Amino acid sequence: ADGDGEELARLRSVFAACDANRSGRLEREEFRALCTELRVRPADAEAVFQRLDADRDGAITFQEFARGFLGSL
Amino acid sequence: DGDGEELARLRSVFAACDANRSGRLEREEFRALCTELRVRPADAEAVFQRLDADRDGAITFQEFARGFLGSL
Ligand SMILES: [Ca+2]
Ligand SMILES: [Ca+2]
Ligand SMILES: [Ca+2]
Ligand SMILES: [Ca+2]
Repeated sequence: ADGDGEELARLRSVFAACDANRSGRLEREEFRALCTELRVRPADAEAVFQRLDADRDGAITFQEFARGFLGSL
Repeated sequence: DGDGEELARLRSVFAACDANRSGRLEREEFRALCTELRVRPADAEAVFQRLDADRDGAITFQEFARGFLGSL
């Protein structure tokens, strides 16, 4: 219980820190921009983004982000 | 403040990824987070190798943020 609770808190913390524009989603441009700051190349950034953006609308919701963890409960 | 706020963001991302509170992103905990996010293991390992510049199996904050820190 507490372990899963902590992991959800952890995922939200990562998501929120990534979400520089405070939209509640990870838009493509801000995701790319962070990857670039971390020196990850655009093809890798896009590979990871296209994967997370399940519905291909150009922004990763927290549902999409934590799909794997939430589906595992 | 713009830069200071970016540093805080990078520090927050890093802290959240360091689940075992080692001060570093060990390959194991890094990969496990990527597995959790449903990221393909080859994409995960590529991003880990990119960050782990000295190739010791753990990402320091100096390594993680070297692009930001060195552009200051
Ligand atoms: Ca956003
Ligand atoms: Ca989406
Ligand atoms: Ca660690
Ligand atoms: Ca290292």
